[PDB]
Amino acid sequence: GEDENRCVRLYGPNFILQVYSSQRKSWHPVCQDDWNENYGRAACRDMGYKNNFYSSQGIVDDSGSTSFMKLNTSAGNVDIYKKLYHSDACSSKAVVSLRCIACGVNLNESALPGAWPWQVSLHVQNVHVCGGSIITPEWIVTAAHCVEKPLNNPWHWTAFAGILRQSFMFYGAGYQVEKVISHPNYDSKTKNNDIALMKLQKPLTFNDLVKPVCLPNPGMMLQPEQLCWISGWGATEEKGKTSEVLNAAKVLLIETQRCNSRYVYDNLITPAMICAGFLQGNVDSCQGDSGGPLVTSKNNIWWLIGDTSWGSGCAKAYRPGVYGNVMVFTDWIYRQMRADG
Amino acid sequence: QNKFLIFNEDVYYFDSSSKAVTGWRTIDDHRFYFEPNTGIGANGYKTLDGKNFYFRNGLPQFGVFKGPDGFEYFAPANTHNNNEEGQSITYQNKFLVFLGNRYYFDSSSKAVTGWQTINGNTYYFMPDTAIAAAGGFFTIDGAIYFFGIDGVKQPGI
Repeated sequence: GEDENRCVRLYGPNFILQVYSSQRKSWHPVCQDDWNENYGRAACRDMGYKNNFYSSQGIVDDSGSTSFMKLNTSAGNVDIYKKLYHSDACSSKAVVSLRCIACGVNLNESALPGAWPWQVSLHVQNVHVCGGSIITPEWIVTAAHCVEKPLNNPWHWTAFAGILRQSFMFYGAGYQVEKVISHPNYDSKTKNNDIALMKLQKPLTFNDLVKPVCLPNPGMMLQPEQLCWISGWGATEEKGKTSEVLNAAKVLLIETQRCNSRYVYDNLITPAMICAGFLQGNVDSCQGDSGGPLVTSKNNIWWLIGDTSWGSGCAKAYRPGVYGNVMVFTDWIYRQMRADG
Repeated sequence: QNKFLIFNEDVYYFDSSSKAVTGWRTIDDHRFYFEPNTGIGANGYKTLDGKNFYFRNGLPQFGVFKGPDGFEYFAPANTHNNNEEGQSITYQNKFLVFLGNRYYFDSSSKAVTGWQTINGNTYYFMPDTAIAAAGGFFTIDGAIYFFGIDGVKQPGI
């Protein structure tokens, strides 16, 4: 009962802790009574975050559902999720909110230092090949086509964080990647499920210039056309190369029913893919921004939407770019972090 | 002693004798090549002792890069017949996929360009990169052509 009756999930933009109820086949929140920091740490560790704990507090219930996995005290030194049991309603009038890692905060054309602390550059043979996105001190998200077949040893890659100038990414100064994990479903032709995990050999030290980017929690309600941003080293000019500077471009999401139209991609886009162009063109991703982060701001937190997959003109819009859906893979990401622990 | 040197975009390396090194040298389990005449880091296609590479700042690169005869699959070490790291290798009549780039090589181990037909599938390869167009409408020869992300063309009449 470890692939069901022991699964916890944070929910919503407010980080509402939940526990699965096999008896009723549902996700339920947890009442705040009897709860302390220790059970918050246990719920974080179970979720693959290991020792990362940020804050837990009670928040007035807003989802509206009337049911709770109430905790026990006299059960003994047993599994934490051996205790959580159902109840009609607690008297504390508060549900638990649990943040396992501080993320999604940045300092307030080219991008200034500390504006995208979660951006990294990946160096195969001293040359910028793919970007990335920090999610924890020792895990970076990128694409599967970056690390496929010929290039798949962790000994080929190296990461640079907090440095803005490609000229300033010296040899022997990056972070060595100690493992490369590609999604098993990844299909080299359709590039479906194009996401890879690249575990660094040493943890990243977080400061004003280096910081994580939060993962998409379930139930985010992305509006039809958000206002995202795209970052990475590329070339705004076509027929270009890896830009000397890190840039950033406002991009607008595109509905999958429009991006799969026959003027755009005629069903090329699968459920695990996301489009984000910009009307009037003049802005999109580009080479060297493949494997880079697409992020948005909702409820005061920078969220990770996806990572770059492919395009057909790259600032020649009416053929916009495509990114993988981080939300869909988040459970596999959690599993991979959990097993490695 | 025992560190690199960047000077006006030139790259050098000095050994324990404070003398710039030339030729093959294994630094941190990587091989660089420096010009015998000037000692600068190597750059561009450079045939050496029957083994062809494509250097950038003295470090052989992986992938497809144009040479005197055309493009070649410069591949990692021990990819084919105990080839050195980045050495050009024989790659005939089969596709190459690399960082999402789909190359096709002919019988001579050179990447084809322009229109091609392989196993009944019509392709196009950018002349300046040999990268096979793929994944959306492309403007080629002043027309419109749609290629699936495998790179295969879509007729569309």
